[PDB]
Amino acid sequence: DKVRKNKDAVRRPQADPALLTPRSPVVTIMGHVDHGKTTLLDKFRKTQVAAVETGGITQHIGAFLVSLPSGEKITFLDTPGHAAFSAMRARGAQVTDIVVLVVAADDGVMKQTVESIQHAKDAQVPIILAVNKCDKAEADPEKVKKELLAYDVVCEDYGGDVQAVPVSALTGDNLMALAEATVALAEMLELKADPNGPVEGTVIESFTDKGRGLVTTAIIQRGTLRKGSVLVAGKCWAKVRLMFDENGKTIDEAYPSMPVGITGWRDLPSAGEEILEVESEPRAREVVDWRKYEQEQEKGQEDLKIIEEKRKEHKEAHQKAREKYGHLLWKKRSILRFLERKEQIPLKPKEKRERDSNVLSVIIKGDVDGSVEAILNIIDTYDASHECELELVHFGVGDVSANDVNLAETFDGVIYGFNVNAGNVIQQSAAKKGVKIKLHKIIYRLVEDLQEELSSRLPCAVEEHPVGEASILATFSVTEGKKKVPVAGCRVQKGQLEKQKKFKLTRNGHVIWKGSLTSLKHHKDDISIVKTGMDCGLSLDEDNMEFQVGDRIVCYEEKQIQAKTSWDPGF
Amino acid sequence: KKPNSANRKCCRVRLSTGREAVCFIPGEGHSLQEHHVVLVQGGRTQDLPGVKLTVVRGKYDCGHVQKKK
Amino acid sequence: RAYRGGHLTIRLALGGCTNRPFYRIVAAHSKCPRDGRFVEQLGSYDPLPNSHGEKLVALNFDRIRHWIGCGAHLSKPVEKLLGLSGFYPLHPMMITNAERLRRKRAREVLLASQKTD
RNA sequence: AUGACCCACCAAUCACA
RNA sequence: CACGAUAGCUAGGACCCAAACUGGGAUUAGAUACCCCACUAUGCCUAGCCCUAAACCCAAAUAGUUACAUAACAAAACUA
RNA sequence: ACAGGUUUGGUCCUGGCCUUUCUAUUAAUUCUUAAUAAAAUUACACAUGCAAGUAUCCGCGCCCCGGUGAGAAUGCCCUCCAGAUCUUAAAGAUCAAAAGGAGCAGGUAUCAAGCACACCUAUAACGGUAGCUCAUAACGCCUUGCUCAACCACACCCCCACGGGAAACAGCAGUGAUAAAAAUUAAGCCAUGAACGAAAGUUUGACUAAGUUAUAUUAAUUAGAGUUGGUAAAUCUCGUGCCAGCCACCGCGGUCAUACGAUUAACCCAAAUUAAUAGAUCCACGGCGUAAAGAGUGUUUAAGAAAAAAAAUCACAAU
Ligand SMILES: Nc1nc2c(ncn2[C@@H]2O[C@H](COP(=O)(O)OP(=O)(O)OP(O)(O)=S)[C@@H](O)[C@H]2O)c(=O)[nH]1
Ligand SMILES: *C(=O)[C@H](CCSC)NC=O
Ligand SMILES: [Mg+2]
Ligand SMILES: [Mg+2]
Ligand SMILES: [Mg+2]
Ligand SMILES: [Mg+2]
Ligand SMILES: [Mg+2]
Ligand SMILES: [Mg+2]
Ligand SMILES: [Mg+2]
Ligand SMILES: [Mg+2]
Ligand SMILES: [Mg+2]
Ligand SMILES: [Mg+2]
Ligand SMILES: [Mg+2]
Ligand SMILES: [Mg+2]
Ligand SMILES: [Mg+2]
Ligand SMILES: [Mg+2]
Ligand SMILES: [Mg+2]
Ligand SMILES: [Mg+2]
Ligand SMILES: [Mg+2]
Ligand SMILES: [Mg+2]
Ligand SMILES: [Mg+2]
Ligand SMILES: [Mg+2]
Ligand SMILES: [Mg+2]
Ligand SMILES: [Mg+2]
Ligand SMILES: [Mg+2]
Ligand SMILES: [Mg+2]
Ligand SMILES: [Mg+2]
Ligand SMILES: [Mg+2]
Ligand SMILES: [Mg+2]
Ligand SMILES: [Mg+2]
Ligand SMILES: [Mg+2]
Ligand SMILES: [Mg+2]
Ligand SMILES: [Mg+2]
Ligand SMILES: [Mg+2]
Ligand SMILES: [Mg+2]
Ligand SMILES: [Mg+2]
Ligand SMILES: [Mg+2]
Ligand SMILES: [Mg+2]
Ligand SMILES: [Mg+2]
Ligand SMILES: [Mg+2]
Ligand SMILES: [Mg+2]
Ligand SMILES: [Mg+2]
Ligand SMILES: [Mg+2]
Ligand SMILES: [Mg+2]
Ligand SMILES: [Mg+2]
Ligand SMILES: [Mg+2]
Ligand SMILES: [Mg+2]
Ligand SMILES: [Mg+2]
Ligand code: NA
Repeated sequence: DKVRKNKDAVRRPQADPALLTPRSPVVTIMGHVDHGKTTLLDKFRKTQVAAVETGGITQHIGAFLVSLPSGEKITFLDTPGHAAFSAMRARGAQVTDIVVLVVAADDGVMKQTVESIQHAKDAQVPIILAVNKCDKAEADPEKVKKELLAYDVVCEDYGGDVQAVPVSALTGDNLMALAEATVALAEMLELKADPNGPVEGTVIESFTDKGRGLVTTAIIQRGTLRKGSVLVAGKCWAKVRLMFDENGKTIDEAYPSMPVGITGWRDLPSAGEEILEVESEPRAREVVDWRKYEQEQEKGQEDLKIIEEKRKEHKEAHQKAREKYGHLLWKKRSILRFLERKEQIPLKPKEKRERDSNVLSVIIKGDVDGSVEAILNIIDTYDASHECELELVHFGVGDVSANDVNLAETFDGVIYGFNVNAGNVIQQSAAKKGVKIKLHKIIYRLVEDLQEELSSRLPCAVEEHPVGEASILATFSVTEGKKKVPVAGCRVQKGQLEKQKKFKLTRNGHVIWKGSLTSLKHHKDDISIVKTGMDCGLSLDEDNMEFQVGDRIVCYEEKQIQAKTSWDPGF
Repeated sequence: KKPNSANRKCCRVRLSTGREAVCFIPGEGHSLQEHHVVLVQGGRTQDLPGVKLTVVRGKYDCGHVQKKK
Repeated sequence: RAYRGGHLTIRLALGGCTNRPFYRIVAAHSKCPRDGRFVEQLGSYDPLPNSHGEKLVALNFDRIRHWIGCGAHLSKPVEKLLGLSGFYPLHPMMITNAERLRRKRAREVLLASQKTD
């Protein structure tokens, strides 16, 4: 009687042969650590970002517009090298026409180059092999070509279509030939775009600026994006106030393949989301509403399964408790409910019950969505739940704010900032509330610190190592203060006995007792440490303990072993 | 309380005012874990002594009750 | 409220509702808000022509000249209104705008017989 | 010296055309 | 402002008899109670405090009326 | 209030709680189009743009409009007006600081005393009396814009702003944070107003006309929500079995549930409907033997009543 109309933005059908226009190439630059992606970029763009980058690392995807001498417009994507960012690279592979695979000469094909190969191969993207560091001493293009032949990438030398251009990034050796290689492959793909239709696009990175609010870096797939359009991405929407370019410039129009910063989002889009333009505000809200309703339905269903099980267990406990206990009438059920009378079930509603089990409550706040996702994948990797428990209470974009402090304060959390800030006020506030805010610009420092945190909470490993052993000989009954005290006369054989240490009693191989002496006394003197061959009188605090003539006694001491994290992150 | 019995599902919440309080979850069945944010409202539950708040079903992390499937 | 300076004035307050304007002719301090506090209400002017094609103006003449006599100042549109009524000579600007209007009608007449050709 | 708890009054017909 | 039962406090004096407390005896499952015996603080006098009572006739003071008029019970109902 | 439900085995009385009405915010669920009105979490921090100019040089304008409710029991109403400004010789007139007071003015008396808070002399000082406020609430503490053609206050903070923190949207838009709370980084000076100009005129995020939003009305193009034990309009068949759950209040669920959950039927509102929270309204010109309440006693003070007619006084156990 009421079926919800399906209204959501659907990516338009493929453009007609008539309106298809010459496009511009989008090129990802991928590969293993320190092989020179960013130095390539820098040299093309006449800029230095390899100098200014924090830690000399590329931690963020970025798009860059480059015009060449020939009039070639290329959009470059800079992908990070570390194993942590594998999510990012994947996204880069989806939005690209061409990839440039960078492999240094002195090293050759390695793990991240393999991963990159896999992403580009799975996304069905044309790839161009660029060997780097040919100005080096050990530079060997040939080795690299062989190792590439291993992974089913065929170089131009072997007849394969994959183009191999050896290049030195520092000296600018073959740069013209890589440029012309990309040019040729691009002219070969015959790339087309629809300028006239509405805007289909894709989100690179979404972050929050204090001045400009919510902002997204997005590469237009097709359509002209003009100021004042209405965009919809995933579960959130925007009207477009500014569309700006990375040097700060305000650009009035966006044409397909151009990277564009966008302003005016109501909520932050998930990085890697496809952007569809619509006709009005109310249309956009119809859409967002639909999508939310949909997700809530799916989640509701899974929840419905878990629930049904829980209440079927309860239902079974009820049927058991009722039928098994001999139904007659309900009042006689009340009376026959007295056959199982004492009911021992212990349940406490307090929140300090898990602290000794050593949970770790953790709040992540990163600079951009991509980064946050990276960190949460790293946390997904966590394999040891018997050791500690890694509990992510909250994650989000933007600098550390008052809400995050409070949140951490209730859960005894730790706030991990990443490429973000914490103002004075926030800091002193977390000082009052007993929260620690640890800020990190470098992702593996962050994960290190996570490990440090997990291990510091980890249960100290208790090891029992022996101190002394003494055999009982005679048993005495001594009267002191109107109390008969059993006294074990002992002869210390190997080792020594000390008063403060923990003791255990041994009967013919069995262990009878565990605990500490009440009185160790030797020849009318109380002596803390009896050496070897020394006779010592021993009175335990436990009166139930029987001392025979032939018993053995082992004095032991407990030393603490500090365990590190059982969790080793893959990266 | 005494005259009439069941076992009622409640949670403990911390509220934006910083005050921590027991609160009750309407409907049959629910999925709520620690760290979920909910929105609570003022109706007092008559059976439960002490429990003056109620989770709003259908907002944030408390979803509407799923019809039997 | 206490102001630094400014004079008594006869102006139009704008009452009305969107697209349907109405005016209360008013003697007010100069520095106070348009629709705000006033010293005395003087008249009303309804710009929209009514059922009979009349714009209704009301002027409390006695009080108007009492205030002019205390040296209140007139707004250009109140001036235009009084003048129209005949309680003041025509305001020069009414006359001039009339003339300009005539010359526009003339040049559109000629342009009409020039385009018709 | 004692003797779980719980128990009660809030709905109207038949017959004929 | 000046008083205010019993109990209670301070100091000095009294002491027949009564008596919290306590100690004995019964009783009882128990009996730190009721019942029996002893005995003390205290009840008395002088001086000073203390300011409490079911200090309740559970019905405010001062003038009046017996008209209108029954929630119940009680000591009838009411005016200023 | 025209009232209603609920104390008990029952009746009466007393006494609370709740229902029924009306509005606003928020939320849930639903949502077709117009018009009009209104637009509101934050005296926390603010990217960018704009919000004050005119004019033959001087000058004159430049929190005035607009913003906000932070502070303060502020204050309402009313005396009296220095000053500024306009006009004109003057006289007038508009806005009215300071100073005042017939009266009225948030809670709290478990805030009961304040501690110099008065007056004279006269010359403006010397000097002299020993006062002044307060149970008709002084002196404190808490909360707070308002009695609305409007008024009062603030203008980053240190009541103030020389200085010092430090580098200011509580102008329009925007944005972070924060909150249950979400309007355009828009167009024009065409009309009114304001500034300036002798003037044509220029400027003005005041404002005008628009944009956005079920917040409210209305109009039709629009059907969905809540409820059906009683109060209180309206129910049937299954499932469950003191479980799962429901309720504003009484209460419902223990195998024949009109009260849960779903179905059938119905009722009631309707582009809305429920829920939550704040209001509007609501207590005593009523009572005090037994229900909450006559303060253990008398005298006076302050304050009141006198409203017509008279009186003080004799066995007995005051102290
Ligand atoms: N000798 C030599 N050194 C080079 C060459 N290209 C880059 N390098 C050096 O390698 C280092 C890393 O370069 P970089 O641009 O950061 O590589 P990357 O792939 O972007 O590194 P990452 O972002 O994955 S961590 C730099 O210090 C640079 O000087 C080259 O062609 N020859
Ligand atoms: C105690 O004094 C000890 C006697 C134990 S031998 C049975 N001798 C010396 O210390
Ligand atoms: Mg790099
Ligand atoms: Mg928003
Ligand atoms: Mg029950
Ligand atoms: Mg409720
Ligand atoms: Mg929702
Ligand atoms: Mg209007
Ligand atoms: Mg017993
Ligand atoms: Mg009984
Ligand atoms: Mg006495
Ligand atoms: Mg005495
Ligand atoms: Mg004595
Ligand atoms: Mg005696
Ligand atoms: Mg005796
Ligand atoms: Mg005895
Ligand atoms: Mg005497
Ligand atoms: Mg008496
Ligand atoms: Mg009494
Ligand atoms: Mg009296
Ligand atoms: Mg009763
Ligand atoms: Mg009953
Ligand atoms: Mg009642
Ligand atoms: Mg809303
Ligand atoms: Mg104002
Ligand atoms: Mg104050
Ligand atoms: Mg004057
Ligand atoms: Mg004044
Ligand atoms: Mg305030
Ligand atoms: Mg101030
Ligand atoms: Mg400010
Ligand atoms: Mg100031
Ligand atoms: Mg603003
Ligand atoms: Mg300002
Ligand atoms: Mg915001
Ligand atoms: Mg609102
Ligand atoms: Mg929004
Ligand atoms: Mg104008
Ligand atoms: Mg003009
Ligand atoms: Mg403008
Ligand atoms: Mg219900
Ligand atoms: Mg049934
Ligand atoms: Mg009901
Ligand atoms: Mg039902
Ligand atoms: Mg409505
Ligand atoms: Mg009484
Ligand atoms: Mg009395
Ligand atoms: Mg008394
Ligand atoms: Na580097």
